[PDB]
Amino acid sequence: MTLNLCVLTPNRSIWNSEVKEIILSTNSGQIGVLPNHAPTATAVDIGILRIRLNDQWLTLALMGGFARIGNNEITILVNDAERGSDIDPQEAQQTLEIAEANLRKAEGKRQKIEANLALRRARTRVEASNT
Amino acid sequence: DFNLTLPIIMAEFLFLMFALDKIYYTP
Amino acid sequence: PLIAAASVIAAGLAVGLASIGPGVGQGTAAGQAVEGIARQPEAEGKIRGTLLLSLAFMEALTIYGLVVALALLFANPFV
Amino acid sequence: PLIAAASVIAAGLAVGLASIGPGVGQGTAAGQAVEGIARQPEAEGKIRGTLLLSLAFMEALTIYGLVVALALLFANPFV
Amino acid sequence: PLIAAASVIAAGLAVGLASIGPGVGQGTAAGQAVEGIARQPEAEGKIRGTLLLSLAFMEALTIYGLVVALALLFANPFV
Amino acid sequence: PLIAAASVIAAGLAVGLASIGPGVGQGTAAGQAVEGIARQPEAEGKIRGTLLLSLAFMEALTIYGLVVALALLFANPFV
Amino acid sequence: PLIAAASVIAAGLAVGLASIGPGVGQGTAAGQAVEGIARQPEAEGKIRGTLLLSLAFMEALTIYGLVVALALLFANPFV
Amino acid sequence: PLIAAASVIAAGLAVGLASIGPGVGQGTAAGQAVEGIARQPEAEGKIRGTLLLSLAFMEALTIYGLVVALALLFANPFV
Amino acid sequence: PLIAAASVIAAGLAVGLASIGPGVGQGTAAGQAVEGIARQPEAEGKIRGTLLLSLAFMEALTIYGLVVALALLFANPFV
Amino acid sequence: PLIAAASVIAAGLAVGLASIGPGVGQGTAAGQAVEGIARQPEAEGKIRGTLLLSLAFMEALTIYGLVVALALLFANPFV
Amino acid sequence: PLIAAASVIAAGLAVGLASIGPGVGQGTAAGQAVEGIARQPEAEGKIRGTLLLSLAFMEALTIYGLVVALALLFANPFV
Amino acid sequence: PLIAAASVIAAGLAVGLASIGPGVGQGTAAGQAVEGIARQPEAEGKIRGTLLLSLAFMEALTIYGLVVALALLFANPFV
Amino acid sequence: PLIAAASVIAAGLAVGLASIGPGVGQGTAAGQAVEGIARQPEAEGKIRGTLLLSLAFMEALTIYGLVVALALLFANPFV
Amino acid sequence: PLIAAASVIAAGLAVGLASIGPGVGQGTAAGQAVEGIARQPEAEGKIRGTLLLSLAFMEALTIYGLVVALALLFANPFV
Amino acid sequence: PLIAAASVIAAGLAVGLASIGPGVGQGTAAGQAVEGIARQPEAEGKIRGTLLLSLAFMEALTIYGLVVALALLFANPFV
Amino acid sequence: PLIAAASVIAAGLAVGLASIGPGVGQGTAAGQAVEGIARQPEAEGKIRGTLLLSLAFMEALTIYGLVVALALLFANPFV
Amino acid sequence: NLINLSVVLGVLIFFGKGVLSDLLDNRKQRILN
Amino acid sequence: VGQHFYWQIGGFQIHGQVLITSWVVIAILLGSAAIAVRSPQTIPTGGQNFFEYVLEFIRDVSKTQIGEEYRPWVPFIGTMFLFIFVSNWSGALLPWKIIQLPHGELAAPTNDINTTVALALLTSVAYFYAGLTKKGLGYFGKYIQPTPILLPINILEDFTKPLSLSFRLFGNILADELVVVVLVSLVPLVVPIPVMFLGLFTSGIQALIFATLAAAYIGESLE
Repeated sequence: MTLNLCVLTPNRSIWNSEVKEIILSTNSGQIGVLPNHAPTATAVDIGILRIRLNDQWLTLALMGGFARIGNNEITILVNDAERGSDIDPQEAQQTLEIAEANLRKAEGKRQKIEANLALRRARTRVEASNT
Repeated sequence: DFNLTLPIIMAEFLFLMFALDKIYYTP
Repeated sequence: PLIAAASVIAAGLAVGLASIGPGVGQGTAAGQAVEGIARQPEAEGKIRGTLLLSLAFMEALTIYGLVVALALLFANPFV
Repeated sequence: PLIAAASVIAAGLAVGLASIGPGVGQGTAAGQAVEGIARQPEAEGKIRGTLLLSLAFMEALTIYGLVVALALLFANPFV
Repeated sequence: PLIAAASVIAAGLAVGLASIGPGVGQGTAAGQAVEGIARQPEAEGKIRGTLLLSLAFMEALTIYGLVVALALLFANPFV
Repeated sequence: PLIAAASVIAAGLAVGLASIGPGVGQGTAAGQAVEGIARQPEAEGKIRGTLLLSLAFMEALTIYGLVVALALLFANPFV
Repeated sequence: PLIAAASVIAAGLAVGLASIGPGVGQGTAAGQAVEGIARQPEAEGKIRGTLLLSLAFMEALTIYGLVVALALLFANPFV
Repeated sequence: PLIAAASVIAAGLAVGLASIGPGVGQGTAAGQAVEGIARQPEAEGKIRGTLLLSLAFMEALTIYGLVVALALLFANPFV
Repeated sequence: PLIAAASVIAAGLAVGLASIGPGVGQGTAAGQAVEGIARQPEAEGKIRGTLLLSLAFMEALTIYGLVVALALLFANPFV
Repeated sequence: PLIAAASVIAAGLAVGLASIGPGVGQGTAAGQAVEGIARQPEAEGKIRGTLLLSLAFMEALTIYGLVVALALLFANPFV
Repeated sequence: PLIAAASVIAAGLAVGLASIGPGVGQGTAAGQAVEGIARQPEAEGKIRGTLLLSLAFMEALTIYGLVVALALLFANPFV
Repeated sequence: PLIAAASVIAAGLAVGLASIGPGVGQGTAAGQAVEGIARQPEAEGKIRGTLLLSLAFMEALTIYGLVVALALLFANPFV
Repeated sequence: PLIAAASVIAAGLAVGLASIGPGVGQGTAAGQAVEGIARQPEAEGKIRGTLLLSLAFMEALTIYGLVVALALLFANPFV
Repeated sequence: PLIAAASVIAAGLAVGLASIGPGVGQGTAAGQAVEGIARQPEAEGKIRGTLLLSLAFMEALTIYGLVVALALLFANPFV
Repeated sequence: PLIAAASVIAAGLAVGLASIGPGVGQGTAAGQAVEGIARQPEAEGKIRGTLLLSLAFMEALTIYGLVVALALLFANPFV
Repeated sequence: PLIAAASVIAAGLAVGLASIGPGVGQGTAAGQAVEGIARQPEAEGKIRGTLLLSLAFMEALTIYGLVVALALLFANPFV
Repeated sequence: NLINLSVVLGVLIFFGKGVLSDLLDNRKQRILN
Repeated sequence: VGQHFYWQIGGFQIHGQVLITSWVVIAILLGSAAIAVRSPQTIPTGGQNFFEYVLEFIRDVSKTQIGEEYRPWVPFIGTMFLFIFVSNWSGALLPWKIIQLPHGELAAPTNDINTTVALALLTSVAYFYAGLTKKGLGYFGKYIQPTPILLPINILEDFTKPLSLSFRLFGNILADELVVVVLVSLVPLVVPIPVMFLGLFTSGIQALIFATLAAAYIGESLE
């Protein structure tokens, strides 16, 4: 009932099993991917991939990347992913807090990009504390 | 045309409100 | 006399100006709906149901115009 | 006389010019709504509810125009 | 007399202004539908069915206008 | 006489030309709002509240036009 | 007399205003359909069938207008 | 006489032509504002405040038109 | 008399308003078709065949208008 | 007489045609301004100041039209 | 008399309204065709042949209008 | 007499048709200027100066129209 | 008499309505052609030849209109 | 008499129809110019000079229209 | 008499309706040509030559209209 | 008499309808030219020269219209 | 009104039973699980 | 056709049409409500499933719209929604043609303007009552917070929104009534079947939309 997905990481080739719904979030916004979807190129961003096993809404925090998505061939070139809640949930809330700790500085325009990536990385990291 | 049918309908509707509350909505 | 003639002209203008814009609307709806249904082959039934409801709203506006025209034509209260 | 004829012409122009733009609006709404509902198959119920509320607002404007036309036609205070 | 002439002018204006916008709508529908059906060669049957239903709605609005014109022309209740 | 007839024509033109543009506006609002609410399934309640406030502003303009038409129709200060 | 002259003017305005918009619609349909058929060289037969059905709907609206014009011209019920 | 009738026609044309464009404007504003508020769920309060100020400007223009119409209707300095 | 003059004016308005929109349509069709045929140099024959069929439909609508004009001009049933 | 009636018609046409386009302009301004302010949450104060200045320019044009209408209505130099 | 004058006015309106839209169409065709021929420098001959055929169809519609105008002008069957 | 009435109608048409297009222009200017100023938060002062100069040019055209209207109204050289 | 005056009005309307649309068409053609010729600096000669042929077709339609106007003006068969 | 009244109506129509389109043009110019000047903060002086020259051309066309209106108003060669 | 007056009105309508569309065309041509010449700084001479040829075609259509107007004005064959 | 009045109305309509479209054209030209000159800061002199030549062509069309208006106003060959 | 009301009532009763079956199946799945 | 009144003269003028329609509709609604809920189980029995699903959808639309304190106006909103739903269903599903009313005609409750105006005044005064209960008694939401010129504009818009809802309801009811009347008056009653189906769908949609609009005005009162 599903598509060949390739959750591809720099050093990793995270699971090649296959599931129903793909609600990857781009810079524009989310889009729901299901079987026989039209072949699309999407710049998936720091939001969260929620995965529908067809039994379970399991939910993967991905750090970023790209998704070349086609006819049951779909390929997501992730920057970094953690399958489900691979991080610890209380530690997920704690990572939100400790990247809150280092977002408190401000360096011009210059390292505000680092501040943004820290805060949004924690903001997708807090997902596995949520569910 | 705005006759007394307005107050008649409002009075009949408040009874239906309280009657739904008493009969089905609370039970 | 002139009253029934002007009522007929009223019904004709009403029917034409009502059918003009709603056709264009329903067509734009159908085009983007078909593009979306081609983009995703999954929810075609619910998409067709929602499109049927919206086309029913547009055709209901068109039928209100056509009913005003038929009331002017067949049994007009003025003439 | 001429008064009821002009009231009929008024009702016809009102109905046509009211139904013209709202059909195009509701169609653009339906097209982009169906494109969005195809993009995301999750919130179709709430999307259909919001679209029904907005189409109800547009059809309420159209029904206000049709009611002004019917008041001019059936029981006009002038003629 | 002048009443049948004005009813004929009404039917002509109704038919023209009804056929104008719906043709443009159905054409935009057909263009985006053909672009989508070329993008995905799978659901052409259901896409053609939905497009036929929507074109039937547009042609039903056009046929309502043409029927009002034919009622004004052949057997008019005024003249 | 002619004064009440012209007031009726005024009310009809007012109602039609008021309902024309606001329907198209509310439809464009609804289409882009539904596209956005499909893009993000989170803030649908606040989005629906803001859309209801804006549609209330548009329907308030339309109701001001309809109220001017009803004041011209039912109890006109001129006729 | 003046009645047949006004019926002829009605038929002319009907034919022109009917043929105007449908030509533009069918052209937009043909342009996007040819762009799609060039994008995908596979489903040209089904695409041509759907385009023929839609162009048949548009030409059916145009033929309804032309038939109303021919009924006004050749054997008019008024004159 | 004719003066109050023409003042009524003036008020009707003023109200309709004032309400036409501002509805479309406020709708385009609402659509892009809702798309933006869906894109960013953070500054919804300040966005709603700025949108309320701009919709207040548009409704102030519409209310200036409606006030000119009410001044022509109720207590006209000419008639 | 005036009847043949009005029939001539009818034929002129019919021919002009028929040729206006179809030219724009066929031009948009040709532009996007040539852009597509430049994008893909493979299916130029089938693309030219489909474009010829669609341009034949548009020119058939234009020829129906021109034939109504020639029937009004040369051998009119009214005058 | 007819002079004050034509001055009233002038003021009505002036007010309507002045309020039409500026509402659409201010709405397009507000929509793109809100989209930008959502894109960047930093310079909302200066953006609101510039938008207030531009909306003040548009409302100043609208107020010039409304002031010409009020000068025609209340104390006209002609009548 | 008045018949030849009205036939001349018919021919003028026919020629102008026929030449209006087809020029815009052929221009849009030429613009997108030149953009495509610049995008691909390979099939310029077949592209020019197809563009010549389509411009011949548009100029054939324009020549049908001009021929109806010349038939009204030089040797009119009415006058 | 009729001369001052026609001069008043001239001033009203001048003021309305002058204020119509310039409002839309200044609004498009303001919208794209605010989008740009949100895109770059650096040169807001020079951008506001250039926008003020251009809005001054548009309001100068509008003030030329309003001054022609005031010259027709208050102290007309004809009447 | 009135016949030559109406023929002159016919020629003027023909020339204006013929020159209107073809100028816009040739301009759109020139704009996209210059954009393409800037995109590719290779086939400027063949592009200029094809653009000259298409502009010759548009100017031939315009010259047909101007020739009908000159035939109405200088040596009219009616007057 | 009627000659000075028609000259005043001419000046009013000239001023309004001249100020309409040029305002929209200068606004589109200003919007895209401000977007570009925000995209590149380097050549703002030369960009402002070129924009001032083009706005001077547009305001020169508007001033030619206003000067024709003032010549019709103040010292008309006819009346 | 009335013949020279109608010929003058013909020349005025011809000149205005001819200059309207060609200005917009040449402007769109110039805008896209300048965008292309900025995109590629190489073939500015040949691009300027082709743009000059196309602007010469548009100004030749405009000069044909202006020459018809001057022939109607200075030495008219009718009056 | 009426001849000079109609010539004045002709000159006014000519000037307004000539200045309308060319302002919009020159504005679109200026906007895209400024966007391009911001995109590339190199060829500003040649770009300004080409833009000055094209704006000179547009202002030459506008000056031809203004010269026809001044010839109708100051020293008319009819009156 | 009678014939159209009867046709609409038949189709509505059939489809309303078909939809209330799904709603009651959802509620039954909830309580059962 | 004839939509004025019947002179059941007491005190002043009265319209018997909406009186009879409102009595019949409220009686049918309360009688359907009390009969299957006289002994309801925790499992969704015969009428219990329909009544519980109605209460569930109403509670969903109310808890989504108003915010937190959606419980206190839940019977009021459900009364408005079910009253409009039953009136729009029964005015079309009930035959009034074989039986003849002498003085005027009588089909549906909201056909008179007074019914819609009374429901609108009920909703508007309930919104103002919630604004007085929640916000300060000195100045409610008519206070001009953003700029000092919006006080009478906000007051006029607040006065207009009730009449807007009443006009929407009256427009829908009269649209369905005129559609059925003219379609039956055209020719024999076999032609108008698809338009009647569309009218029934529009009746259900208008019921849900009236529920949502009442909840929207209630959330405005919550603001």
